[PDB]
Amino acid sequence: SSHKTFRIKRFLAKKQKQNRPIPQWIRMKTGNKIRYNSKRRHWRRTKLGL
Amino acid sequence: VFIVDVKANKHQIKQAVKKLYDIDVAKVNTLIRPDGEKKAYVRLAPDYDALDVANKIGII
Amino acid sequence: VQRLTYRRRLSYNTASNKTRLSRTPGNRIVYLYTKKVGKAPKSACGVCPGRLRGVRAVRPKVLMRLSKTKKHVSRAYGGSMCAKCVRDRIKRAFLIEEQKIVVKVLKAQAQSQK
RNA sequence: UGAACUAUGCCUGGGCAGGGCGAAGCCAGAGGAAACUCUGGUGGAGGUCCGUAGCGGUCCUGACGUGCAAAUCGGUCGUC
RNA sequence: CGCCGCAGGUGCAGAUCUUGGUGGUAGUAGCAAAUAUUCAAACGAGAACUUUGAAGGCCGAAGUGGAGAAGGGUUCCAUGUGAACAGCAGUUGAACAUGGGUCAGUCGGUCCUGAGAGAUGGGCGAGCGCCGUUCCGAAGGGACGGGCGAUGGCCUCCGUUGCCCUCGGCCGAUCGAAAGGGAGUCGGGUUCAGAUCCCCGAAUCCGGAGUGGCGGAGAUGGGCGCCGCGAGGCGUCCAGUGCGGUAACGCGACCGAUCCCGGAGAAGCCGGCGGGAGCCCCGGGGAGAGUUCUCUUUUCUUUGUGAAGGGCAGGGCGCCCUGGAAUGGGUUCGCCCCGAGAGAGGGGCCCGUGCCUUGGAAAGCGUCGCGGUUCCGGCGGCGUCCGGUGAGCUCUCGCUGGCCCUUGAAAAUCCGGGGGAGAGGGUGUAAAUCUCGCGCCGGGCCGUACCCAUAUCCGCAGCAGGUCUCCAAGGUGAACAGCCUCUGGCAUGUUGGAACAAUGUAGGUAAGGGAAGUCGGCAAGCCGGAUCCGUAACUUCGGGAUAAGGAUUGGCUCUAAGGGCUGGGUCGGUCGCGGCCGGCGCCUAGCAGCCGACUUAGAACUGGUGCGGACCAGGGGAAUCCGACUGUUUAAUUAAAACAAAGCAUCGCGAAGGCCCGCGGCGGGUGUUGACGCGAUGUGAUUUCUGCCCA
RNA sequence: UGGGUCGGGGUUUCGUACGUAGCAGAGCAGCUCCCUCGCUGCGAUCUAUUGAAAGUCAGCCCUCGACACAAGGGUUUGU
RNA sequence: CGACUCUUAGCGGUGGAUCACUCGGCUCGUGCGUCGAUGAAGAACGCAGCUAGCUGCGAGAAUUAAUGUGAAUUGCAGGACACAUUGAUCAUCGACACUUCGAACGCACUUGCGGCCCCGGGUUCCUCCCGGGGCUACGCCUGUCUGAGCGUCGCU
Ligand SMILES: [Mg+2]
Ligand SMILES: [Mg+2]
Ligand SMILES: [Mg+2]
Ligand SMILES: [Mg+2]
Ligand SMILES: [Mg+2]
Ligand SMILES: [Mg+2]
Ligand SMILES: [Mg+2]
Ligand SMILES: [Mg+2]
Ligand SMILES: [Mg+2]
Ligand SMILES: [Mg+2]
Ligand SMILES: [Mg+2]
Ligand SMILES: [Mg+2]
Ligand SMILES: [Mg+2]
Ligand SMILES: [Mg+2]
Ligand SMILES: [Mg+2]
Ligand SMILES: [Mg+2]
Ligand SMILES: [Mg+2]
Ligand SMILES: [Mg+2]
Ligand SMILES: [Mg+2]
Ligand SMILES: [Mg+2]
Ligand SMILES: [Mg+2]
Ligand SMILES: [Mg+2]
Ligand SMILES: [Mg+2]
Ligand SMILES: [Mg+2]
Ligand SMILES: [Mg+2]
Ligand SMILES: [Mg+2]
Ligand SMILES: [Mg+2]
Ligand SMILES: [Mg+2]
Ligand SMILES: [Mg+2]
Ligand SMILES: [Mg+2]
Ligand SMILES: [Mg+2]
Ligand SMILES: [Mg+2]
Ligand SMILES: [Mg+2]
Ligand SMILES: [Mg+2]
Ligand SMILES: [Mg+2]
Ligand SMILES: [Mg+2]
Ligand SMILES: [Mg+2]
Ligand SMILES: [Mg+2]
Ligand SMILES: [Mg+2]
Ligand SMILES: [Mg+2]
Ligand SMILES: [Mg+2]
Ligand SMILES: [Mg+2]
Ligand SMILES: [Mg+2]
Ligand SMILES: [Mg+2]
Ligand SMILES: [Mg+2]
Ligand SMILES: [Mg+2]
Ligand SMILES: [Mg+2]
Ligand SMILES: [Mg+2]
Ligand SMILES: [Mg+2]
Ligand SMILES: [Mg+2]
Ligand SMILES: [Zn+2]
Repeated sequence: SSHKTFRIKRFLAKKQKQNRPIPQWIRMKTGNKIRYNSKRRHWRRTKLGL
Repeated sequence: VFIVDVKANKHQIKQAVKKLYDIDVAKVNTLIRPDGEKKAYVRLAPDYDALDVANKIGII
Repeated sequence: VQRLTYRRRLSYNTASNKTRLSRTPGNRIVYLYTKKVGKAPKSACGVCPGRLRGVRAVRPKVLMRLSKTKKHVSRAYGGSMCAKCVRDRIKRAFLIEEQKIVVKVLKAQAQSQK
């Protein structure tokens, strides 16, 4: 809602900041084995815990 | 417009800006951004030009 | 017709969400949130049902910033008791004290016999 | 571990077109020898009636029945 | 890997076996709930679907509109992409990628308590702990007052500190509401996205000020001796914690503590009236548009003044003074009121959201132009006017009623009064003090974007489901009905094209007959609004009842009836073609002028008997059974005759108690209770009865 | 020569169009040097023009009027 | 003549069996056998030039110091780094530091609000506003101070 507490807002901010693609230079590292961020969360598909 | 520590209040922001930029400020408005960083709108006193201050800071 | 919206996040028609229509200089109708209707003091006699005269009817916390004259009447018990019941209390006090003197005189004259 | 659904109590809020009938109380007139009666108004009661919104869910044993839906939809309906 | 030995988690077709993959079905079912699209152009490789324009439609203010709560959490906003996703496509996207965006003393949270939750003391408990919330506590850590002192210093003198005296029950921590209570912010502008928060301009609340910021108030008079021509000054005394009105009460302040009293906060549902506003409607005047085949001085749009002050209307008063009323009077839609003081006259107070005014026209808006700063709060002109109506709608304020075996919070917080402990100065250009005017400083923390739903929430999903609210135009009409339209919105609900077979789903019609169909009139049909008539049995006398039954209804042209405001003067007898008093006259069966809503009744004329022309909108009657009624019920097959109910009857109980909970505590619920009450049963309104049997 | 598309005519359906005019019309509002029974409006409806108007093959009938188009395209086939 | 269907084979798809591999497990054994109010375990939020996860770390934040080592780190960039008036990286780890919750400690939390003592500023000492620092939980032992009792006594 518009009314939210500071803890809820900060939790949402962290979940926002970690919902981004991997940097492209990561895949050039030695022995990477990572292709794409598998922890991507879309707002409509998967809902947050809180 | 500044990005400030989320734990700093308006008085602290005002005093910090005054001390480390040698300017006098009129008021401070404060919000916390959706990414969690605090943003401060610091209006300067009428006898200080925010354009010149931003030029000295180097953010033009 | 131009329809209206609430200007605050309270969306329910509660007793603290009461409005009136205002026409701004911009020729638009907006809501103005009104204050509650105040009440004049009731009399401390607790008998007659009318509310006191000479006193502004405002919300209780507004009385802090009113001057003294606006809150009381220039009389004994002024602003706390009605004039009629003040008159009644004056007469009642005087006459009951007179009756006390009567019984005092009566026993003083009756004690003359052993 | 659960009363975010539901059941019940409590607290604090919000809400319910338009019509019909016409309870007490009241006014006047008329008839009577009286007792009293009759008549016309006024009034606006009620777990009152018709009927929206709301709430419910009668029948079609209608639709659908690998559905729009793990109970929904249409008309007709109960209360309002 | 062979051979000799050794050791096994050692051999699969099955177990509706486990996991993974793949077929036929099958290019099949299907992409059919809510009326609907079309033309041109642009961009583009590509257009039924994107964008612009034009047209035709829909939602039709109880919206497919504009905003919120909860929930979501970046979906918001730009730019770009065209992998996958958006069950067709896409140049589009709530997708993907990159950036950006939420600004507060006065909007909330925060504070208060509510139902309740919950520590401590105590009690229990093997124990984690749990019971309990004033109960079995030494539960006040505070206070202007006074004293004892340290003088800490601008040691004059008042603020400081320690101790003592006196006073001191929220008698219970703490938590509990983004809808309860709760001081104080509005107008204009501004963005791609934020604004009651930014900017501009106007306010306002609370808090503070020790050295006291300025004023004003307190408060500056009276007597006597004098001086002095007098005025005006001098000196000794004396007052002085304001003043007015008969009153209601008023004035700009108007000393005062502990303590006590009271008020406000602080109250339900419903009815009927009245005031105010916004909206709607009517008549003109402007400005801009539309029509002009013909007519229409026409039709549409538009035509402001916030908060906070001041004044004045208007509304209300169970407020005062005079006076004393029956031949009772006043008065409401209803009522109701009066020797406990009517009517009448004169005042007082409250609310004042209305009008005028400061704000304020400088802004805003509409128009007509001229300059540009690639995208100026540009410049300029003109205007922003005058009226009328009302059972109209919606808010609001008030008055007066009704209902209740129902009586409809609490606490923060603020204020008034009673009392008078004290304080302040010796007549000074004075003191204590001041709720008066102005001035100075400050108001931290968190939330704030967007969606709020036939696509941003929950239902596995862009799911016909569910999900709390506020605003609410014109016509018809009884109407927030249905139907059409304006503002605003949309693209037909996850595809299009071509046909028009059966069978379906939804909707109609049907000659003659009229339930012969069927378990059964299921389904459909009939009736339907309003006006005028007229209505039975039965009945608990209230009902039945819209019983039943009959007539009428259009259009046009009139006619009557139903109102409100003003003015009713006989005269130059004179001069403030006008005014102070009087010889000077009889509307007293009331007129004269103007203005304005609908509604009713009657009549004529008229149409191919059609007229509640769509929409809205009861089929009716005679009985039997059951349940009295209204109410409730098996969410997802049973709405009933079942449950409930009032009424009736019985039982237990006087608190060391009845009934009940509890592992436990003399723990807890009924119980903030007390036999007209609690608890436990049966039957089920009314009426009428309720027989016999205690083996 | 052809079949189309318009047009025309026929058939048929409904029922008498718009406009104009009338000393038609219940009446009503204005003008009376006017008028001598008059003149200007509003007025449902009526009468004439007018068995008119409109539709009619899209799966009706006949045209010999007008207009343009019609040796054209593609895929196959042998005892 | 072809289609279609079936069988077989070549090739190509779909699929991921088999085999080979193995910085993982499972089992046994050994030696130690160590948390915490000096604030644990656990949780939250942050921290990199480009960094989402994992890992590491704590506002000194993919780490400081110190010691050992001895020329790298690396995906890109950048700049170091005389390797002796000392040094990249890594390892070790004894110095320093270590945000917020949490036994979690001023009171309370899905929010927020205090009190006391110092220091600095606006004040221009007097107490208001701002900032900084230190305290302010419960139980309990020893001692200390202040006390209470018509508890038991002494003296007056
Ligand atoms: Mg969802
Ligand atoms: Mg803020
Ligand atoms: Mg106004
Ligand atoms: Mg619930
Ligand atoms: Mg009812
Ligand atoms: Mg009903
Ligand atoms: Mg069925
Ligand atoms: Mg095996
Ligand atoms: Mg097998
Ligand atoms: Mg076998
Ligand atoms: Mg198909
Ligand atoms: Mg289909
Ligand atoms: Mg419509
Ligand atoms: Mg909406
Ligand atoms: Mg698709
Ligand atoms: Mg968007
Ligand atoms: Mg995205
Ligand atoms: Mg106490
Ligand atoms: Mg609280
Ligand atoms: Mg509130
Ligand atoms: Mg917005
Ligand atoms: Mg004005
Ligand atoms: Mg009177
Ligand atoms: Mg102007
Ligand atoms: Mg918003
Ligand atoms: Mg839906
Ligand atoms: Mg789920
Ligand atoms: Mg949809
Ligand atoms: Mg459709
Ligand atoms: Mg479509
Ligand atoms: Mg038939
Ligand atoms: Mg028939
Ligand atoms: Mg039969
Ligand atoms: Mg038969
Ligand atoms: Mg039926
Ligand atoms: Mg009947
Ligand atoms: Mg007629
Ligand atoms: Mg029943
Ligand atoms: Mg019965
Ligand atoms: Mg039910
Ligand atoms: Mg059921
Ligand atoms: Mg059922
Ligand atoms: Mg009975
Ligand atoms: Mg009973
Ligand atoms: Mg017996
Ligand atoms: Mg023809
Ligand atoms: Mg193969
Ligand atoms: Mg080092
Ligand atoms: Mg709270
Ligand atoms: Mg003793
Ligand atoms: Zn009284």
